[PDB]
Amino acid sequence: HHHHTHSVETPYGSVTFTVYGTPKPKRPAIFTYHDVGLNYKSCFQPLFRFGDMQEIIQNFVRVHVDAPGMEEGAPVFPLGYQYPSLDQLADMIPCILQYLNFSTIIGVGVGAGAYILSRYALNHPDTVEGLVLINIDPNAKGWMDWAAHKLTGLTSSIPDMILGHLFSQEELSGNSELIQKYRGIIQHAPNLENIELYWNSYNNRRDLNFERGGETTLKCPVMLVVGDQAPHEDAVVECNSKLDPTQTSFLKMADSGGQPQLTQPGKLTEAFKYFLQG
Ligand SMILES: [Mg+2]
Ligand SMILES: [Mg+2]
Repeated sequence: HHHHTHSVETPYGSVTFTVYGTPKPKRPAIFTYHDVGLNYKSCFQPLFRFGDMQEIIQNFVRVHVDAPGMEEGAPVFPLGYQYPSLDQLADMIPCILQYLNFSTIIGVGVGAGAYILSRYALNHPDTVEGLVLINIDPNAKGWMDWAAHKLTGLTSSIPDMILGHLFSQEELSGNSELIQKYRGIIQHAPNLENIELYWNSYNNRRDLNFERGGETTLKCPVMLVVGDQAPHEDAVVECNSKLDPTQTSFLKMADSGGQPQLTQPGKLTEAFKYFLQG
């Protein structure tokens, strides 16, 4: 698993990205963006290093983004630091791609990462050959979503609420080895204060429109993924109703829970194969 790690300076701060494999003339880069509370390794290593996935992605160059302050070893931003909005995080992507001189990507995002890459694709559609969107929720919180959030926050800590964004309450109750591991990752994150600022940016996101005036806005192939009964199911189901069905696939996974790329890498690998196959 040899790689090389870079960053770029942008008007909204520095962002880190890690490159595996080598670029090739025909082919897009697989470009990933992780969810709140994770980084590229805790979000994507279990999938990307799954043996059957290694086979599928070996000949692609992979560019794995760590959002600002989420990279391994990140300093904790001083309290008061104004963290980029999700839109601003999407606006850093052209800098990364310009630095690498990679003109085309297949974006793979989870949660907030899926929003960010969707925003990027709307901004620069001629650079995106497809998107894999896990747990995408493109809607801003309304008054009532804020009400629910704030009420929950009376009895839940920030880390509790981030774990509830990532996993179903049923999973969190069941103390599987995975959940125990990820509880520790989030609760005890040395950069938890940074993670919280990314959480806030996610919660404050504006509407991202996959349709306008009843017409779909995204023009690339999209593979939607969510767990059945998982926190973001209704949002992903709604996205599926707004995208062009001739260019869209939707895996609602029966037994995946909130982070399907962590629990069902075998099933997701076969999905990835058919998404990338020529
Ligand atoms: Mg353009
Ligand atoms: Mg709308």
